[PDB]
Amino acid sequence: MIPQTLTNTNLFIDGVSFAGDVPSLTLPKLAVKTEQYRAGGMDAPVSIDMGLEAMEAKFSTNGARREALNFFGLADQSAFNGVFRGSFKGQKGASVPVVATLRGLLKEVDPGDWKAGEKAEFKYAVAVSYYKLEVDGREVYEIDPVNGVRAINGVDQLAGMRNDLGL
Amino acid sequence: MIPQTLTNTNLFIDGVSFAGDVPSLTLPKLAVKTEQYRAGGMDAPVSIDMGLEAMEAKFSTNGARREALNFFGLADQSAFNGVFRGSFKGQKGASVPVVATLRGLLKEVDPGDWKAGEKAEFKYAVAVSYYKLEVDGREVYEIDPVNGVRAINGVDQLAGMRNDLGL
Amino acid sequence: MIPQTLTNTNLFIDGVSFAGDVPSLTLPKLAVKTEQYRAGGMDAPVSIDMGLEAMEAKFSTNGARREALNFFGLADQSAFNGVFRGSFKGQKGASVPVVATLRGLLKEVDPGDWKAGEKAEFKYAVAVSYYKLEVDGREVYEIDPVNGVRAINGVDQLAGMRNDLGL
Amino acid sequence: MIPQTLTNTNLFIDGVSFAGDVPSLTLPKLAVKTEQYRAGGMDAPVSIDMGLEAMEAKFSTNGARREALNFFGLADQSAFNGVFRGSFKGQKGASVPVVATLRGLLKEVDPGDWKAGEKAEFKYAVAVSYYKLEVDGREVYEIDPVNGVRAINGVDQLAGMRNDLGL
Amino acid sequence: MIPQTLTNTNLFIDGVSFAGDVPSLTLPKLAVKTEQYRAGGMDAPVSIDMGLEAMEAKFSTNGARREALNFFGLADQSAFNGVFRGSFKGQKGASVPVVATLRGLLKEVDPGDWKAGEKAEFKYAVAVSYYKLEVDGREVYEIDPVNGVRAINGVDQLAGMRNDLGL
Amino acid sequence: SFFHGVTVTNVDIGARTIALPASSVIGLCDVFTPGAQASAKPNVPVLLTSKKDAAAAFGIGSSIYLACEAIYNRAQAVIVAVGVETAETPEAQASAVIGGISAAGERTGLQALLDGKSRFNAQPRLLVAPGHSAQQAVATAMDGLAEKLRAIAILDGPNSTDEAAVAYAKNFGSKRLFMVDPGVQVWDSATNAARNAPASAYAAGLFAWTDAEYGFWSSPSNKEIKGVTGTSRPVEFLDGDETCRANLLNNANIATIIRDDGYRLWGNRTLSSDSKWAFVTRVRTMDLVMDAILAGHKWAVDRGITKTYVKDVTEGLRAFMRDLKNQGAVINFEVYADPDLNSASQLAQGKVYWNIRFTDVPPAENPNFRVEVTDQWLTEVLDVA
Amino acid sequence: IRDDGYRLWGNRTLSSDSKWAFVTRVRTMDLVMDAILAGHKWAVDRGITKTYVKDVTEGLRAFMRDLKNQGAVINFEVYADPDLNSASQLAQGKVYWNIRFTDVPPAENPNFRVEVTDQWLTEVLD
Amino acid sequence: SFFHGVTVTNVDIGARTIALPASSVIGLCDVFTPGAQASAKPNVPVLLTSKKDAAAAFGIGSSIYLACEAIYNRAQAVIVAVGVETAETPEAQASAVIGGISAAGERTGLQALLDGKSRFNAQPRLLV
Repeated sequence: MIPQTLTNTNLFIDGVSFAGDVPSLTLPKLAVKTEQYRAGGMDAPVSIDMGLEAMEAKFSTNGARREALNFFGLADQSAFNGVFRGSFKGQKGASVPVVATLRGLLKEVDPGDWKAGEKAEFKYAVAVSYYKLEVDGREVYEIDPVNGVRAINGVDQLAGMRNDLGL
Repeated sequence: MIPQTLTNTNLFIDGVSFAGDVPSLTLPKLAVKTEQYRAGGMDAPVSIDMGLEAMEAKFSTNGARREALNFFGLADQSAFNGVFRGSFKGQKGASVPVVATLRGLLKEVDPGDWKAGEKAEFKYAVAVSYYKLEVDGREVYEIDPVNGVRAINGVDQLAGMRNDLGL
Repeated sequence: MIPQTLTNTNLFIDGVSFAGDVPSLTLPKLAVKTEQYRAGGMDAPVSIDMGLEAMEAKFSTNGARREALNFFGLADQSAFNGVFRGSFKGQKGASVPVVATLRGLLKEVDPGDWKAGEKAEFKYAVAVSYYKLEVDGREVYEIDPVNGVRAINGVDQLAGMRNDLGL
Repeated sequence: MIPQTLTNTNLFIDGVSFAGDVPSLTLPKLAVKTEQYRAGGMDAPVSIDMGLEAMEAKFSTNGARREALNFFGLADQSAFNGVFRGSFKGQKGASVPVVATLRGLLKEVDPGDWKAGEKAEFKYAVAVSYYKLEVDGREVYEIDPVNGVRAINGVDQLAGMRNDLGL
Repeated sequence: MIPQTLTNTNLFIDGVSFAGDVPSLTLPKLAVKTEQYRAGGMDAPVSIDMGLEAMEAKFSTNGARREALNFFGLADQSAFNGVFRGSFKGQKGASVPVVATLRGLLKEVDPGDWKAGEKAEFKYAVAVSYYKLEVDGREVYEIDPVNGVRAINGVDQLAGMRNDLGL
Repeated sequence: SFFHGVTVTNVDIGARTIALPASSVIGLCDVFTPGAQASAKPNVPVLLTSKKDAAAAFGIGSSIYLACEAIYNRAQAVIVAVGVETAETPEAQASAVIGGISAAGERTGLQALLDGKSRFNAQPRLLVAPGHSAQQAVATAMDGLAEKLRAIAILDGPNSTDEAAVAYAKNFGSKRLFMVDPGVQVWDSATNAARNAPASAYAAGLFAWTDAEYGFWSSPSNKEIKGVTGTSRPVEFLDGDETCRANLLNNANIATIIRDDGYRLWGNRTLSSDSKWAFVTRVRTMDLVMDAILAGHKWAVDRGITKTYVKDVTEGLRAFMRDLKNQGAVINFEVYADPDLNSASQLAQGKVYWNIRFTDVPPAENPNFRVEVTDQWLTEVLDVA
Repeated sequence: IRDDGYRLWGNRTLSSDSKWAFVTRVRTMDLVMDAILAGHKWAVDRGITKTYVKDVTEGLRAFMRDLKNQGAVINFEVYADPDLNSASQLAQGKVYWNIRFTDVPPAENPNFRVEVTDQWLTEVLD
Repeated sequence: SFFHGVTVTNVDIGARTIALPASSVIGLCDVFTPGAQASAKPNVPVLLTSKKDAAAAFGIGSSIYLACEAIYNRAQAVIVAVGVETAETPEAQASAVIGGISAAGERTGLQALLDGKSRFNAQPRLLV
């Protein structure tokens, strides 16, 4: 394998490019709600998957990006749409894109302390519902909470337990 | 977009300019009281908006700004009025103003440790009721707790759930 | 055996899926009416079966799911239909469906206290008559109280004592 | 379905809005008077309806809202009027109003212990007679005890058994 | 306004000047016991003043100031009297005095770790009852807990709720 | 002057017959007599909210208002109605109903229903000309009117014998029509005489009702008609009957009424020649998801096509189409841009092609209960044991 | 178009020549032709004699990188055209340089190719 | 002319079979009948990337298109294909697949895949 790191980053919100003011992103920490399980006839619990938990995708800007402040606390939850683009250049030249389509509620606008000589850093957070990460255009994650879509690498990992609940 | 940061800051209290002693402000962290919600037929909870929570807007001064100490713990709560001005100059010259009208209770005067050779830093906090942020004179946030006004970008986001409670 | 636990849940009423709002189902507690029996020539009573007792099958929603509230206290008792689906996913992949067909009387619609900022949690309760449980399609329970059907794993446990009551 | 939970609440008494001080409403627990019925030729009792039981509809304030304290224990029973409004906002925008008209006897004014630095929490309780619940204007419940009206979803469930009592 | 900071400090206890050993003071953090309050007909709670809380006024000395050790844990609580003087010189010359008369219980003598080559720093704390801050000789705070005196800038902010409790 | 105080007024009202509100706008066109009561110009459409505006704009005995009261009994819908002038001969009364651009600049007749949009924000998703649809000239022009609006045009057969309307529903392979043959007889406020209403406005009022809570994807067949007594011709439905009047009219792609006094509709299939477009949900969801795809992407129909414009709306056309799968309107779909029909020369002139591939819920026409009376459970039963 | 005087609908201008058919192209052409004017007025009042064409062209690309920054263009390129015949001929007069830019095309006629399928009917019912 | 505003169309899409954009280069020689729809001369090579070029340069009634669909169902590659004109004799059909330098400056059949070099800097790595 080649040494491959993050170099540059981009953020879109409803098509609007944030090509000038995003110092930081944060993809949502995908974690399984692990319930450790030790029962009769074993030890050292075995951690059955119960499902995921909530997916906050923080980021921050340091200008008056009013086009990002308009999406706080609307009546339509999951109306904040946006992608977290980012390219990994590697060592052998051509860069591998990673994009991450989001759809959630902008549940936090955290304006920083204004120390009058430092940056601003309007830190945000979106508790996303829909989540789709791509690598070089190839699919890895479809995470849709409602209507039961967990599709890891295109194959649906909840389809066997969706045609029994009758969804 | 242009690179745009915070450069300078100002604070008014009942018209009185604090043009000489404000080392720091803090706008109130607008956050939705997110209650994570996983129910029958889904996983990975979807974070329904329940409303905001309390909005403390800290700041600090380091002089004997008695015109800021007079507003602590009065009989009229929400009688501390004040704006948190601040200009973002960008890169292409003209600066974009951000002002933030407040109306709340000055619930904390925290005088710092007086180490006799350092600054003073009277750290304050206002649990604001009313909150109006502007960007370049354009409206983004009307947050009035009582009488149900949450108007994001001028359009009222609680008006559909105010003509059913009969307010 | 492999470790096998509940992950996801569903509820149907009259064919209408509650894919959005059921936070808590409860299957009815099947219980033998035990009378502890000590007689002449023994000690330590031996608990002869007398039949079952009544089967409340509680569940809850936290919206005003009017498709469920109309079944409260009709003139037609045993007209509430409904299945309590559930999927036990195990560790080695395959998810085992557990469904539970009901037919009873919705006897208690219990809205919680509305603390204006939490969930509503409309707790319901059906005092079921008919109760059929499946595990991966294979039959385990039928409890039909009127006309006397108790079929545990397909064999009617009252059939030996129903052809002598003349039923 | 979409996830739908309670966010905001209101209370009217005699048309007077309690827009400021109601921390907790409670709709009255609708409950069928169940008698578990086992007879000859069956087991596992089947719970025939006998009618409802009484409906306390508690609520609270934490000021001395004298517009509410005067309704305690009048000579005119069933003179306390009041609606328990509430809005369930859902996820896709639109808020569904849930109102609940009452007409009962305010039977219990319970001030809490006054610990001099907490809330007062005047817990009240009305033992209602008339009870009409709406969901988005559409009718679900009417409970009129005297003169016998129980209309679930608009159809009177006592009408078949009131034209033979001669009422 | 002029840039105005803390430069020098002084401490008196029963008239005795600590002109030689006080490295640090701490005025008591005046904070309102804010109880956040969201009720029926609003969101984003509004923070009613309930009163203050306890006022510890720490300081420290690093000599054997036995004239400060004699006031620990006496039979007469609120017998430690003392002022926390301090001058703010500003930029235009003349210094604005800030004095702070205290009256409380010296509830803590915390002798530091004696590392034999460092300072001593006998850190203290007084849970004050009476509290009077002045700025340039002008009154800002009279905080007397017992007999109900909260006089912000000379006008009594509890006098309206002292001639109703009958104090 | 005015009245202070309180005023009890001995009036003549009655029959509160409220309906749950609807949203699907229908078009309407029938005859009315513009005297002094009706304050409506006889060739332009007016927007109708309820019975008040239906009786203010048109006469009480007018055939508009007899059709407007047929929908507001069933659904509180939005009517775009352009009345026509009453004529004498059926040839000239038909040509007043179709009309066209026969004025110097403006439109008249059915063709004024495209002007529901741009006057009222109300595009008619249903078309009904009550009584003036048994003629071939109007019903040919109502389908050409319904293709432009992308709607469902409701017709009716003649009130003749059964084999006549079978012969009338052979002139159309039109895949957007809907024909309701038996004429509803309505009471109309202490008449003791049943008026033969054309039963095109009642069935067009059922669609706006079932649009509200059962959804547009729901089959609008089994559901109730209100304000209706025993119809013109009794169309029974007998099971296992080769020549019953329902099945004789179902195979001819005609909706009927079946139960007592016309309780409910019976048509699940449209007046089409293709078997792909047979049902009245495969053509109703085909149109009424694609106004909901558009209303929600009205911003995307003019915007600068950047590098991300193809991608951020094809993840937004999906992101609305999952809501239809959420509420049961469709089954699993796929929405994606064409790789083979998106060049830079097509993008330079603005054009850009997407695919939408859903599948619709099939309605449960014909459950089948095949049943034998066996002699099976007789041996172990009925013994002393 | 709609209910009231809501929206406009024209995307074209009244040009027979279909190159400058969009109004967003003619308003960016007539904006960058004004930067040449202010780029000539600034390159005439300060005695820019020997370095004129280098002062105008780089000062023009200071405006073109602004339009690439704002999203107004996608491509920007100021080209030295090969219609420069001889060195004594070109340096004495007639230096011919070009300006190419691909304006952002407005989304006119999006197209939805819509289906009704039998594919996922088997997976759901079974 | 053109059209303004959105357009919805009743159409036929046959069950999308998208694959991975591969990198290796495939040569192919099979037989078809030229027509006015198939916009390619027989013995000249052309690179193809998607099925739009196997339906426009070559007809859908072909046998290249049976084999270009074979690659594009499996992996999106770059196929440099030529056409052999349709013959009837079982040797003369195969003898036109081979060909030679019977033309002046052109190789005809399989030999025309030697023109992958000096034309795109992409030689065929597979020969089909």
